[PDB]
Amino acid sequence: EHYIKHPLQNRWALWFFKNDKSKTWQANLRLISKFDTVEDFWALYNHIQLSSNLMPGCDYSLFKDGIEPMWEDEKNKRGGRWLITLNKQQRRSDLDRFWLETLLCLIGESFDDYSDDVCGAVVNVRAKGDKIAIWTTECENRDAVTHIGRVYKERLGLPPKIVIGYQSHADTKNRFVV
Repeated sequence: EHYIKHPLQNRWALWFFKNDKSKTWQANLRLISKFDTVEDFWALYNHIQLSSNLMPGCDYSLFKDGIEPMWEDEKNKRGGRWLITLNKQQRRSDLDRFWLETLLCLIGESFDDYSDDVCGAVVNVRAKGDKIAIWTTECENRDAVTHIGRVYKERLGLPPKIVIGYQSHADTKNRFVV
């Protein structure tokens, strides 16, 4: 039994974005690799730069295989995102640990039945303040959106003194808050 890699519920794809002004936004999105096992996840995570060490303007994106990390994808166009906004000091304190936790919420299917509503997650490294978001497939499903946001907020360890917002991509305003 000790020779079988541990298969994830889904295959995931990790994307990288670099703000090169000579290309279109979409041409700046690059697929890095895919994995579908625990071991291959850690092999890739241990290979790549921490989000706190990326140049401002880059993104990582982890999405279920077959969902591109853009609003235009069939599974994102009716959806939205749970947004965490980081201040500039939280790049040192919280960015990397929040991001790795977000990645585990995804590959570990941490939102019960509603993990089917998850499309992926995105971290934006920005001089103006970093951002992490979980993208879900349908803003009109209030049960799935709300329960993902409650669990997400607790897995991040945010206190109720903090509130986080859900924004639909079509607007991208707050449609849900937990």
